[PDB]
Amino acid sequence: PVPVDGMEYHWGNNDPVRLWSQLTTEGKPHGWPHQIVQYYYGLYPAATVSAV
Amino acid sequence: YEHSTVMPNVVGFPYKAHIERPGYSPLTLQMQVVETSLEPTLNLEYITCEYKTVVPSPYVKCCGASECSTKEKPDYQCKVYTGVYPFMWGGAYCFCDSENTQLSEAYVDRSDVCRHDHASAYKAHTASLKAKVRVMYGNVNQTVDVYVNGDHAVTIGGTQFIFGPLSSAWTPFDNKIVVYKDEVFNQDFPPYGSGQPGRFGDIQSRTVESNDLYANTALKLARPSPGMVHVPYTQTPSGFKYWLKEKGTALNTKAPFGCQIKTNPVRAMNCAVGNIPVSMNLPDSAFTRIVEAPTIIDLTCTVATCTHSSDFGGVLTLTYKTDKNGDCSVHSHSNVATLQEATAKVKTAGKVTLHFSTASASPSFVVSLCSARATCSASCEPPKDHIVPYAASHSNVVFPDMSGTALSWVQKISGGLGAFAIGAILVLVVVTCIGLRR
Amino acid sequence: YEHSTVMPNVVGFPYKAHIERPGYSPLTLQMQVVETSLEPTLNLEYITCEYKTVVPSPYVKCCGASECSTKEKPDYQCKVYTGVYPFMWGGAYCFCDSENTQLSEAYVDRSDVCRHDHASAYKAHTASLKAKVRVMYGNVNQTVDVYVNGDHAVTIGGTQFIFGPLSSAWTPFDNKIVVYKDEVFNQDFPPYGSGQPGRFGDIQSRTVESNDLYANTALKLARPSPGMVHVPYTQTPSGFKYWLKEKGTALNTKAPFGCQIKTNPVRAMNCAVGNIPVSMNLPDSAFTRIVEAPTIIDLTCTVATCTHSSDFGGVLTLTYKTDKNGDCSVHSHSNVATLQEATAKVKTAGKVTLHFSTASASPSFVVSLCSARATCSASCEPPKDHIVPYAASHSNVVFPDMSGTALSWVQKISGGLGAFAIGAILVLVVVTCIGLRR
Ligand SMILES: *[C@@H]1O[C@H](CO)[C@@H](O[C@@H]2O[C@H](CO)[C@@H](O[C@@H]3O[C@H](CO)[C@@H](O)[C@H](O)[C@@H]3O)[C@H](O)[C@H]2NC(C)=O)[C@H](O)[C@H]1NC(C)=O
Ligand SMILES: *[C@@H]1O[C@H](CO)[C@@H](O[C@@H]2O[C@H](CO)[C@@H](O[C@@H]3O[C@H](CO)[C@@H](O)[C@H](O)[C@@H]3O)[C@H](O)[C@H]2NC(C)=O)[C@H](O)[C@H]1NC(C)=O
Ligand SMILES: *[C@@H]1O[C@H](CO)[C@@H](O[C@@H]2O[C@H](CO)[C@@H](O[C@@H]3O[C@H](CO)[C@@H](O)[C@H](O)[C@@H]3O)[C@H](O)[C@H]2NC(C)=O)[C@H](O)[C@H]1NC(C)=O
Ligand SMILES: *[C@@H]1O[C@H](CO)[C@@H](O[C@@H]2O[C@H](CO)[C@@H](O[C@@H]3O[C@H](CO)[C@@H](O)[C@H](O)[C@@H]3O)[C@H](O)[C@H]2NC(C)=O)[C@H](O)[C@H]1NC(C)=O
Repeated sequence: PVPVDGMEYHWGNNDPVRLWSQLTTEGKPHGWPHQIVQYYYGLYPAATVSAV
Repeated sequence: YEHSTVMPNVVGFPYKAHIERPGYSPLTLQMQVVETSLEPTLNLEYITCEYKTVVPSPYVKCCGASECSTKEKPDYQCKVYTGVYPFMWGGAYCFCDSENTQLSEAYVDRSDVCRHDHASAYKAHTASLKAKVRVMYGNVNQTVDVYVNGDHAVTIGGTQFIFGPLSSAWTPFDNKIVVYKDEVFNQDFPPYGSGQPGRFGDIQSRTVESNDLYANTALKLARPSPGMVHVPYTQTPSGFKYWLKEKGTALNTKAPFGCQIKTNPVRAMNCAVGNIPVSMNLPDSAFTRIVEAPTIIDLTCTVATCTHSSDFGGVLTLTYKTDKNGDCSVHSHSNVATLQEATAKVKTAGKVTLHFSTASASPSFVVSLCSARATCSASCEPPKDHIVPYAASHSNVVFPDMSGTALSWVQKISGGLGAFAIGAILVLVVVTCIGLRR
Repeated sequence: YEHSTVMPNVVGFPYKAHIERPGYSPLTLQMQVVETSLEPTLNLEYITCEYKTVVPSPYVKCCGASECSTKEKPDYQCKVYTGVYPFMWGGAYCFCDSENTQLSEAYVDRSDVCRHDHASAYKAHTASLKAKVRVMYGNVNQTVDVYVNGDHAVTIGGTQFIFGPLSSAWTPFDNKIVVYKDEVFNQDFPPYGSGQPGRFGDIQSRTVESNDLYANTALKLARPSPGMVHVPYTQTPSGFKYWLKEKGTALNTKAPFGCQIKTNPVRAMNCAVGNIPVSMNLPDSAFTRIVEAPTIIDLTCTVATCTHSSDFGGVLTLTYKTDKNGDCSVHSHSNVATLQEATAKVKTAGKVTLHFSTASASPSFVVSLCSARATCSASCEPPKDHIVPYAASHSNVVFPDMSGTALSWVQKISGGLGAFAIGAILVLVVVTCIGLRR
C-alpha cells in the first residue's frame, strides 16, 4: 500500500526507493450534485457518508 | 527589525516568509531545510561478544593423588578423577595399576576478536536536534548548520537567526538500545551481573578494554573415558551467536515518520515531525525605501489553469498598471496555495504570470504584488496519475471555499429552507398576535 | 530464598534487617552506606576565557593612499587616516608634506593560556546514583561498589543483591551549569553566538581546540595624535575577568541536604535524601537449622536506664531460660528504638544486655531473641548536653506510647468525660422512654 504519506521499499543491495500517492479519484467536481459526492467519496470514503 | 515565524519540519518544503515593515516595501525571504539530525545521549552499560573456552592439558599424577585449587577466573571449573589408567601411543604410563589421578580445569575468556565484533548495550535519553538550513533573500543565498534549540544564533548577511525548539518531543529510540555495527535494535537487555546462558549477554564486560569479565555459560566437566586422555566437558553455545540469528527486525526498517537510522554516532535523520519557530533580526539595508519601489494600482488576478496535483499545477496571471519598472515581491497569504517564487519583474506592459501548487478542489487565496492585493479563486480538476516519485509541494489543505460549487449549492439549499422557516415563523407570529389581540 | 526491604539513604546509619525463614532460625543482616555520588549528564555548550587583542605595526605610505582590505578575523577592525606626519627618533620621514596616509588594524584572539584557565558552560540532566555499601552477616564484612538502579546485581559471599532505584528524583543541579576549576555555579549563560561585551561570554569558543571563535568586545580605533605613530584604540575590558570577581557565592557553599560538590567528574557526594530498596537472594548455607539453634522460652524485658539522646543512651536487660548455649539473632521490631548489635551470645546463666537508642519519652517496642519475643516499655529522660558533634543514631520518632504517662493521663480524663456523657445519654433515654410509654 501507498498512502498519501508515502511508502518505501528496499530490494536487494541497491538503494531504497520512495513513492507517494496523488489525490486522484473518479468523479468530477463542479458537476451535478450527485457527482460532487462521488468525487468526495473517491477520496476520504468514510466521512463523506457521515457528512451527507 | 524583529520578526518571528513558524516553519514546518519537512525536508525540501519551500517555506517563504513575508515581512511588511511600515516604512519600506515588503520583503519575502525563503527558508528551506536541507537536512536534519536527531541524536540521543547514550551511556554505555556493557558490551557483549562471543566467548572462548580455555582448557589446559590435564595433569595426570601417577602413584598418588592431587588436590583441586580454587582460582579467581570467570566461570572456573576444576575436578579430580581417581582410578584413571591412561594410555599413549607407545604404551600405558602410570606404572601403578589403579592409584592414579587426573586433574581437569576449564574457564572462559573473551574471544580474540572481541574488539572487532561486539555489540554495545546503551540507555538513551534527551535527544538534541541539529539542522542544516538554506536561507535566501535579495542577493543573499547561503546555507548554515544550526542547533535547533533557542540557544544558538547565527548571522547570515548581517541578519541574526535563532531556530527555536522543535514543537514536539517525539523520539524513535526508547529507554534501552542495542547497537551492532551499523544497526540499532530497540531492545531490553538483562542487568549487568545477571546474564543467562545461551541468550544475549551470557558474558558481559563494562568496556572493550575492561579487565574483569562476567560469565555464566553453564560449563560443566565430565569423567574421562577409560584408557585415554582428553578432558571432556559440555557448555551451552554462545548467546551472542544466537542473538545474531534470532535478533529480529531492526529500528532501521521500522522507524515512524520515515527517518533514516545511522550509527557512529547513533542518530535519526530527516524525520519529518513538528514545527520550528524562527526569530529574526534584520538590518535596515535588507529592505528598500518605499519611494524607489514601484507603485501598483488596479491589481486583478485571474487563474488560467489549475489541477490539484503534487507539483506546481496551477498557473496565475496578474494585471496591473505601474509608474516605473522594477522588482516586486509576491506572496500568498494562505497555506491553501504555495507559490513557486518570491519575486517578479514589473514592467509598463502590465502582465505577470506565476505558478502555484494546491490540493483542494476550489481554492481561494489573497496574493500581493509589492504593496497591492488581489483575491484569486479557481476551480481545479483532479490529476490522472495515481503515484508519483516526489512529495507534495502543498500543505494538504482540502476543505473547499465557501464560493466553490459544492458549498455554493449547499448555501442555496440552506438559504431556501431558512426562508421557508422564516416565512412560517412570520405566519405563526401574525396569527398568534391576532389571537391575542381578540 | 529471596527477601526485600528498604534502607534510609543516610551515610553511616546502621541498618539491620531481619530474615525469618519458616524452617530455620532467624538471620540478621547489617548494611551501611559508606559513600554515595550523584552524577549528572553533561553536554558542553562552550568555553570562555580572557581574550588577547593583537595589534600589528601600522603601515604608513608617503605620497600614497592605502586602500582598506577586509578579512575574516574575530572582531576585526581596520581604518585609514589621511594627512599624517609621523616623527621617529632620527627625524621625520615622508618628505611628502601632507598627502600621505596610515593604515590601522586590530583584532581579537583567544589568550595564550586559555587551555589552562577557562570556564565551561554545561547543560546538566538525568543524574545517576552510585554507592559503596558495607554488608555483614555471619562471618564476613565486605564493601561493594554498586550502581543504585534496578540494573546491577552484585554477589557477596554467594548472596546476590540489587539496590533499587532511589525513591526521590531530586538533584541539586539546574538545567544550566558553569564549572570553573573546582566550583559549580547554577547560572544562565547567553546563547552561543549571542554574547555581550564586558560580561560572561563576551568571547565564546565551542571547545578548547576549536578553530572558530566568537568575539564581541566593542573594539574601536581612533586617529593617531599628530607627529606620532602609535595605533590608538578603546575596547571594553574582559568579561571573564569581570565575572571572576563578581560571580557570587557558589553551589559548594549553598547546596541543600548537606552534600559536597566536587568536580571532574562533577558530582554531589553524600547527599542524604530518599530511600533505597534492596532485594537479596540468599543461599541455604546462610541460615542455621532450627534444631541447632538454642530454644528460648519465658522471655521478659526490663530496662535499666534511659536517656533519649543521639548516641545509644538506653540499656536493656533481658531474661530467659535455654537448653543449650550458643548464638541468637536479636532484633527490635519497631523503629522507635534502634539496637546496637545484631547477635547475642546466649548462655545458661540467663542474662543478656543490649544497648538501644531512642528519641521518644516513653518507647514501647517488641524485641526478639532467637525465636522468642517480648515487649519492652521504658520511661526515658532528656539529655543535658545541647550540641553533639555526631549524627543521630535513631530514626527521629517522637510520638509516645499509648501507655505512657502523658497518654495515660489523657486516657483517664477522656474516659471520665465519656462516662459522664454516657450517663447523661442513658438518663435522657430512660426519661424519654417513660414519657413515650405514657
Ligand atoms: C616406580 O614404580 C613404583 C611402582 O609401585 C612406584 O612405587 C609407588 O610409589 C608411590 C610414591 O608416591 C607410592 O605412593 C604412596 O603409597 C602409600 C601406600 O599406598 C600411600 O599411603 C602414600 O600416600 C603414597 O601415595 C606407591 O604406593 C608405590 N607403589 C607401590 C609401593 O606398590 C615408585 O614411586 C616409582 N618410582 C618413581 C615414580 O620414581
Ligand atoms: C543558491 O545557492 C546554491 C548553492 O549554495 C545553489 O545550488 C545550486 O543548485 C544547482 C541545481 O539546483 C546546481 O547545479 C547542478 O550542478 C550539477 C553538477 O553536477 C549538475 O549536474 C546539475 O544538472 C545542476 O546543473 C549548482 O551546482 C548549485 N550551486 C552550488 C552548489 O554552488 C542554488 O541554486 C542557489 N539558488 C539560486 C536561486 O540560484
Ligand atoms: C621623492 O620625494 C618627492 C617629493 O618631493 C616625491 O614626489 C611626489 O610623488 C607623488 C607620487 O608620485 C606625487 O603625488 C602626485 O601628485 C600629482 C599632482 O601633482 C597627482 O596627479 C598624482 O596622482 C600624485 O598624487 C607628489 O606630487 C610628488 N611630489 C612633488 C613635489 O612633486 C617622490 O615620490 C619621492 N620619491 C620616492 C622614490 O619616494
Ligand atoms: C568489618 O571489616 C572491616 C575491614 O577491616 C573493619 O574495618 C576496620 O576495623 C578496625 C577495627 O578493628 C579499624 O581499626 C581501628 O580504627 C580506629 C578508628 O578510630 C583506630 O582508632 C584504631 O587504632 C584502629 O586502627 C579500621 O579503621 C576499620 N577500617 C575501615 C576502613 O573502616 C571493621 O571493623 C569490621 N567490622 C566488624 C564489626 O567486624
